[PDB]
Amino acid sequence: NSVPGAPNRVSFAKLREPLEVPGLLDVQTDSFEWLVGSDRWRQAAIDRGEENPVGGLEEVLAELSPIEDFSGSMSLSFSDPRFDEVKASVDECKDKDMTYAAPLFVTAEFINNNTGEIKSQTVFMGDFPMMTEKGTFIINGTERVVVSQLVRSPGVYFDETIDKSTEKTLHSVKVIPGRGAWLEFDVDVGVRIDRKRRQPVTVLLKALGWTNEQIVERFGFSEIMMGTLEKDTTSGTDEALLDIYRKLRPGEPPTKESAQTLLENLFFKEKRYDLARVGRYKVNKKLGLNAGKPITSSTLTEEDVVATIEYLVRLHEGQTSMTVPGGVEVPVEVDDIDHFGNRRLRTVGELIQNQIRVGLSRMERVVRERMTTQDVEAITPQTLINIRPVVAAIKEFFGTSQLSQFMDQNNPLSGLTHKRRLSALGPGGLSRERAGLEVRDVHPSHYGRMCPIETPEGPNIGLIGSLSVYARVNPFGFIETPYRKVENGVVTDQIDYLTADEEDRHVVAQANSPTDENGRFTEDRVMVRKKGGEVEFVSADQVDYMDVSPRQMVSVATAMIPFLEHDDANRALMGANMQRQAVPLVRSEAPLVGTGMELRAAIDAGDVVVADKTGVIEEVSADYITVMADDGTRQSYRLRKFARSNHGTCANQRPIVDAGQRVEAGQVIADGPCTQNGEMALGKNLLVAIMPWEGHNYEDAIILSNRLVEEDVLTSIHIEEHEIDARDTKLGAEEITRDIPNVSDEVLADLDERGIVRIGAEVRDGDILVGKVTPVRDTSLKVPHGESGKVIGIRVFSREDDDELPAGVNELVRVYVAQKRKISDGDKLAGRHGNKGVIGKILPVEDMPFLPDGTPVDIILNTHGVPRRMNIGQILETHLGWVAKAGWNIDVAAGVPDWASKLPEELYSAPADSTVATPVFDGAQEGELAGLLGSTLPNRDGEVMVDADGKSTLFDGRSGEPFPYPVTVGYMYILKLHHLVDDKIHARSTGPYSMITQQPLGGKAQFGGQRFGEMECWAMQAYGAAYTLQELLTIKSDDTVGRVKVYEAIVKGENIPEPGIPESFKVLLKELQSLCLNVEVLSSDGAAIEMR
Amino acid sequence: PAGTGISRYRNIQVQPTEEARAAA
Amino acid sequence: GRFATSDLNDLYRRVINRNNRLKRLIDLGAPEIIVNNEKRMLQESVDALFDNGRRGRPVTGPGNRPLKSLSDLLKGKQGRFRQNLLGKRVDYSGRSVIVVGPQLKLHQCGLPKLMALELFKPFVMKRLVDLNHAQNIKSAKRMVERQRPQVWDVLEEVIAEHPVLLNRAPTLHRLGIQAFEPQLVEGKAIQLHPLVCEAFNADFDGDQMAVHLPLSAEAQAEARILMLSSNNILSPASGKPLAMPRLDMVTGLYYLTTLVEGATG
Amino acid sequence: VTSIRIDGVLHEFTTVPGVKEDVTDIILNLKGLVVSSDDDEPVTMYLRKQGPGVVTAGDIVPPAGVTVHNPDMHIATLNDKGKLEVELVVERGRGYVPAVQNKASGAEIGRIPVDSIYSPVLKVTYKVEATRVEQRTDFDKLIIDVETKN
Amino acid sequence: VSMADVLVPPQKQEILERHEAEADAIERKYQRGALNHTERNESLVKIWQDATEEVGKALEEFYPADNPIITIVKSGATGNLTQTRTLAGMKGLVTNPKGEFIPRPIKSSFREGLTVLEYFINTHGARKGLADTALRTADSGYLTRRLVDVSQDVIVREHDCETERGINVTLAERGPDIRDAHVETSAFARTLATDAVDANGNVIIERGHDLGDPAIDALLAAGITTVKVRSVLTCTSATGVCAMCYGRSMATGKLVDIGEAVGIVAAQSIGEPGTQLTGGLPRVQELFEARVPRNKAPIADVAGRVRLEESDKFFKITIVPDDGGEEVVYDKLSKRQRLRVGVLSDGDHVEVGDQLMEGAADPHEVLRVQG
Amino acid sequence: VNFFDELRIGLATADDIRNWSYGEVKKPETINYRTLKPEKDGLFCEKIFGPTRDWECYCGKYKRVRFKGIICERCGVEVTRAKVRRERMGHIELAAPVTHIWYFKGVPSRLGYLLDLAPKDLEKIIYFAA
Ligand SMILES: [Mg+2]
Ligand SMILES: [Zn+2]
Ligand SMILES: [Zn+2]
Repeated sequence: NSVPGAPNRVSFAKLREPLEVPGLLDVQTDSFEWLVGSDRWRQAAIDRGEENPVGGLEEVLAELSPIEDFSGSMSLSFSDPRFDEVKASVDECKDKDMTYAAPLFVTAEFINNNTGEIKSQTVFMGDFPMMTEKGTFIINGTERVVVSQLVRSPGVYFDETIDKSTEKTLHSVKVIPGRGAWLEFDVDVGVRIDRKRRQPVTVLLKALGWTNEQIVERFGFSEIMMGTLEKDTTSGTDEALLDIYRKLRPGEPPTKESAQTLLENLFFKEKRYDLARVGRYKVNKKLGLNAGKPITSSTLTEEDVVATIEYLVRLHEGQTSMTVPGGVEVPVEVDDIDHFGNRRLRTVGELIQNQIRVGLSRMERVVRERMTTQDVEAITPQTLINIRPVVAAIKEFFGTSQLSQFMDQNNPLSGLTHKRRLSALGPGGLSRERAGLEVRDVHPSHYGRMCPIETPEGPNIGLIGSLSVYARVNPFGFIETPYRKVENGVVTDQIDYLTADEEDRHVVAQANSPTDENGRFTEDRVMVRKKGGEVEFVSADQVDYMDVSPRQMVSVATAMIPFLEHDDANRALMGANMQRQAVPLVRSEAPLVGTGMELRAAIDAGDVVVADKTGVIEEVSADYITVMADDGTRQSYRLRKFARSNHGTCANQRPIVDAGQRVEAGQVIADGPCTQNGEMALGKNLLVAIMPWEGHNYEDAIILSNRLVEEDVLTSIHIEEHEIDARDTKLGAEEITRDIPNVSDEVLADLDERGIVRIGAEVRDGDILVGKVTPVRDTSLKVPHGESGKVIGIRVFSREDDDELPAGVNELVRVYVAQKRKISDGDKLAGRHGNKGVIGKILPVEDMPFLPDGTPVDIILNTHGVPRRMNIGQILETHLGWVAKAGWNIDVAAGVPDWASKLPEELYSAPADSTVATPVFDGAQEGELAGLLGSTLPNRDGEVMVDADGKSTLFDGRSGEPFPYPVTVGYMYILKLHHLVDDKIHARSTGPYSMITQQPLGGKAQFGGQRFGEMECWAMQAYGAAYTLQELLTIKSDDTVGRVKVYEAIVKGENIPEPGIPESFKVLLKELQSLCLNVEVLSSDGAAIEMR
Repeated sequence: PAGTGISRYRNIQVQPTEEARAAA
Repeated sequence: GRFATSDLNDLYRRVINRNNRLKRLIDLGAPEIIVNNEKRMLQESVDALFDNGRRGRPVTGPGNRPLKSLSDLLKGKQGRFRQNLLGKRVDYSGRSVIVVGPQLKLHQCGLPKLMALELFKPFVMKRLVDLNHAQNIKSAKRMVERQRPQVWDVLEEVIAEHPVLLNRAPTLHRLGIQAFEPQLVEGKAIQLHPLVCEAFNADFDGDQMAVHLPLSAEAQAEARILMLSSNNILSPASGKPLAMPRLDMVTGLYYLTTLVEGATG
Repeated sequence: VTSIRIDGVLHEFTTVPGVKEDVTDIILNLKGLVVSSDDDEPVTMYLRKQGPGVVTAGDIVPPAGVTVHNPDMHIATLNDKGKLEVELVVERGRGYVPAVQNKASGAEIGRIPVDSIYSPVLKVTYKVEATRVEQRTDFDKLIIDVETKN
Repeated sequence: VSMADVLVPPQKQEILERHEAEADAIERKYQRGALNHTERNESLVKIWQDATEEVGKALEEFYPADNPIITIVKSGATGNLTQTRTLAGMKGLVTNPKGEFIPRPIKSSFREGLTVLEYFINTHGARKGLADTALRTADSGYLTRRLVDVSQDVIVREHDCETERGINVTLAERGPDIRDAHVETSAFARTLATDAVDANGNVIIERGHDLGDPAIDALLAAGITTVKVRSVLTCTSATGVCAMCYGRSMATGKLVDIGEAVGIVAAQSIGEPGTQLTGGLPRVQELFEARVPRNKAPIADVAGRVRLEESDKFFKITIVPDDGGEEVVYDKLSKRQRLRVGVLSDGDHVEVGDQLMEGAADPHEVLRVQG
Repeated sequence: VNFFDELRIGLATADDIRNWSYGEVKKPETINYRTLKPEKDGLFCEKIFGPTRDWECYCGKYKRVRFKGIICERCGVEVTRAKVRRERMGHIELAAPVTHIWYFKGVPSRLGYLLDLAPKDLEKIIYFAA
């Protein structure tokens, strides 16, 4: 619906959508097209913004320019960040191990006042990484994402803390700039500036040049304030400048002239101290001043401070209604740091802009030196300019920094959520350990902005959110949510956007409104969201705003969970968390029961290939698709065939459209890794039965029918990348060549003469992937243990060849080995409702609870799980599934059945395998399914299988008897989860040990052991199993004689030698003797000894 | 020293019984 | 081609350099102020070597980060004791994903046959060379590597009543570790017993358990005698049975025994 | 089907020039074959469909005593540019076998193992009719519905 | 479980809408401003809690015994009446991120499906829960580490230190002439200190008796409302503890072994339920750390008669002694902390052992006062 | 070897540290940049700490297990197993003796409490400010 070429999904939508879900992956593209001077954003800003919208590069260059050596004799001013076309295609950039970037130019002039006038010119700095239409960067040939960072905005935060000593509340204010010193106001320490502990609040006022009568007039209301103005040794101005001079810095001779200039440099000067347009705007709107004032404002010099102290004074006075002279009237209350009106969102554009700023500041010093050392006039700024400190500042942002993450390519949705992410941790925010329990909890302002379901399950619970489907980021960097305006209980078709502080000042009504075509309210009063985001109930007189659509608040992953409202937030959270780890399958099929969001999410995610222009398909190949457009020119889209995605899974694409076929603009042509006819298809539709089955499903385990493993329905493709190189070490020079001296011939078979494996050769754990030689000894690349399968493709990056290569290394070789993972025992499965599980048992097709028509059910999920876990969703999802697969011509009635009184759009008939849409609030109702199961569907034979209640009488394949009561069978969408035995399973009898510690390693890659912790020792000692523990902590780990002696003794079949001398004790004895402590172990009686 | 690491445990002489020896 | 060294080397080098200079200052006959300054700097260097960041500013090498002194290798959360001396990774040990194996007796568990084959790799070789299955120990070590049909009939003979210690981190109580008899099962999953999940606190929702192989006769014995599930039914806490019907078996036996009127026969 | 061999592609995770779907989805479609083989030994069939058109299961040239019973099914679509040349190996087994590795066995690089399903039966059910009342010796009659691959 | 198997109770809506009628009046008085935010909140919360319990009762009553949810719940198999209450009828009241209850309840069952509002309000408690339980494991691990490190020494070293000293367990609730409920945790699986003498001296149980259910019952049937059991608290061992003074082990089902590491067993066993410990873990943490309480409730240094000097803002408590001398005075006594419930009134007599205010006695205070 | 009783701690006296040590460290050098063998009487050196690799002298004279206990007269390293490299400690002879920080910066300062000084005054004495 409203999408050209998609498989029509019949909808359980009770309410007609007034707005169409906006282009997903917006926050990346809008921000990045803001950062650089882009025409689309330019025109968007012309449509909604000021007459002259300044681009991020332009405004950082404006914030830098001009550079002077104080004097103002020599000047340098950059402008006009003009770009060319991109360096190469994305696929080529991923291929050649280079950065997908754009060459960057600036119109720079070197003004020289005393000498002759120098002209302007175009300066080239270097390549700047640009964002693809998939809203990602390709750094060093890997597809990296910049996640959006939640940070406390620059602005003025008022707070009230209850005193421990006295029974009197304390009002604390805290302003915080974009780049500068912290100013903070406190009631009685009075004011702190640049760690100047304890100063009277009036001093900084007096320093601004405020005479007594102006203190009495401005700060007349409230007590203490006047007593704080009174309480000071230096009442006079010059005295106060000397006082604050002495307080600011104890060292350096303090002069009155110097004090004023340093004060006015530290809190008035725009370059040294910087409060951004967000900060200026926030303090302006919160104080109420500069109402109808443009951008490009400066620091809070004086006029703000008066407003803040007045606001504080009124906050003490206890009267909300306030008006400041030369400012708009704002209400007086405490400011909440959790409220999203106060929490801004710094996005890719700004997060890059900061590093461009820091890099340009790093450049400004080098320029300031360069122009100082170089000759006057005869210098040339194009001639003398350092490129390093910016390219370094950018390269170092995408090199190792936490906010520049590897894109989650477990599927499209994983990517879409990864790019639509709100991170509270990292540089500029709060550290994971430092962050308290208050910051993590959801806040009523989160609604329709940050997902109050989706979050990681690890130590980052509530910290890393996901931005909500409909929410969009402002040029400022605030999270605006769309809503509908209502005039006197009559809703409008207009869509407005709210920043949160206005929504706080207004009343918002909920999306389940009694909606007729007119939209005039019939329900006398509706449930509404109050000023403090509290759930209230009011008549249409109070209601000014209403929720545009249901599922405002959900992320894309959260949105793609049908009957979410019947699930609990905890299991839903887990449902999303695991859904964005759901692996693509060799034959993906779209859910028979879903929401409409699956259709939309895939085509926006950008991993599917979309038809850029309206045309007719010219010819279809597996390699590429060529479309002949209306105009005459053709588009040839090249499909990435079996590309290793970042998280190890495959990114296989296929064409869906036929040769003789017309295709509209914005239509699905190719098939992504998790699309089948353009729809977010992660897992499969399987016939589930819900019951206990002979203890194989006990404690939320899952039972498979071998049919799945045989038919290859849940079979994935997993590609492990293996990288090795020939770097010229000081000894000689490394080589990638077939021939090694001390090897067998039979193992040197898969390799060709050059020393790489031939393409498609199946590898057993121990096989050679790259023949490499060290200066000759052998250091060849062998396939790691647990990994097997078919070699997709070999890449080579020769020193002689043009390819961009790391520093020192000559010839890089990467290997793609693909294992076709068949859903075996011990692999993780999960639904969409958080109902996880390990595959307890794969039954042979026949011994499987089967339908009266002879179809064996695929999975059996344990019943006891459901009421405990509190996620009945999966059962409604299951039920509807049966209605989805089993087509239903409802003999409606001569006067319509009650359940179908509020029946959705023409959803009375449905053919076999009818894929149904049910949104996460305006979806399929409780009793509807009771009507939907009561539906004739003679599956080949002239009989119904499932009853009115939705249960079926199953025959036990194993026993052969029928089950004594009818069990809840139905079709369920289940997801192949990434928590795989190829990741998790690990064994070690013996193996290769570490050099530093003398205990076995950790990890499957190095063939490590398994960690025997303290808590295991506690339990061993609780048993009192001295020998077991003392065997575990000596020969099994440490003792070098011990391990070889016990191996030798085991293989010989002799008594195990008594473990004598642990390495740990030697280490600690030697280490204690290194710190000059003489430690000697005495016996019960006699002389002491060394251990050996 | 806890559990099976006291001198009454770690030092236990287990001989096969005189009646069991000759019987073998 | 890069060299990985220890910070100690820098500090010892400083100390020995300062010492060897001071020696030459004594040899030449330098003024007492120079010599005493050298002695002060030496004192500072040795002081820093024994404990860095103990007095004033610490010594920093690359990028203004303080070097780990000798006392730094015996202090802090990550020096010694808290991590290094208390917990470490071991041999003759594995870790897999757990699944319910409801066929099994309480003393029995199930092992993934490959994982098992790797976990008893010597014990199988021993029997494979003690029998005429492998001609020589090297050839046995090849045959176990190739995983040939002749080892599987032996692995039952080697695993016959040979206990293994199942442990789940975090180990919250004594019954958090339990010994079992490993049955050999196909697949990639550890088949846990449904009764020991109350003890282990282990839901089958992607949780993983470590297996350990006791080697010494003492360890093997103690595994069989103390920590065998069949022995540890009652809680150390109270003495209420923890290895008891739970979740499913409860509803099963409850339905089985519940006497309801108005029924057939 | 036990093992397939395409002369073009070397392995399962690549593509053929001038086919719509790739050797993987081709292999997944070939599982839809209901080939019948009276021969106990491995028998080799051939398919050389050249030029533009849809390739069906009737376009295979089987040796004597090998029959394909659903030629209406869709394997792959070829453009005018493309040619698809495949030789399939049919063996007579029972139940299901995993795709045997061609590295351990002395088979060549060209051959792709397939997920072989030796199950000619498709669906099997039964229902037991009451038939004659409790008195005068009640007997069961079972009616078993059987559905094959043709 | 099926959409048809799970049933909403018929009284749910009848009750809910009958409570809505009063909730409307509460919210009306709150809107008028005749009742305070806290009073209105309290009243509404109380009402809708009563409604929640009513819906719980309806869920309890309506469902047949053959119903699978009742089977999975009321067999004790898993969950509780609360979960089937949240699944059938109404989820009930749900708290803010602070912990204070939102006056608007979740009137819709998870069968019925939640409204955006109701769900969005439900998220808070779920996430807060997930976070606090995600911390609880680490906190309880940390506690268990200390509780292991402290009792590193307590191992059964010898058989018996040969003492007659023992702690005195009541074993019976003031007769009857009324069995104690916590015998199983207290005096069960314990070795005795003395011979169980009765009124006459018809000695029923001798020294070194395991105190099994037969013996415990026999001691009740004898007609004694106390017994002196032999414990670790009174063990005269040089190193660790002596077997016989510990009592019988729980693991073995016999007399505790002469090797047993009862200390680290005790440490593990006390350390384990901290994850399941949902007044809570702070109290056990602060009790085991022996730190000054969150509410410093005073205990009586001397026995005497209590008098109430109802002072301004706070209280003042004075105990007039029996022996004769000075009366014990404390300056500021917290009114909100609440006096101890025989209840505290002007002109009663209270014991030396008795804590004066309801909360937590300062262990050091109790030690130095009593012993 | 296998047995143990009560462990005791003390202060490592210069004579006891010398009695521990097998040779003196008297060079600031770590290892040779070309051959990557450790230099004589530097850090890691094979003379005092024993040999680097199992049964090997520095120059390369003896690599047989037959010869056990013999010390090569060419370089002066003792041909034994490489494990001893974790069991062998060195020593550094200081021309002037310096104090240990542990008995100084610890609260209270013990050195100062033995000779009744203020810790600042002791600091001034030991750090050549008095
Ligand atoms: Mg779990
Ligand atoms: Zn005792
Ligand atoms: Zn030599």
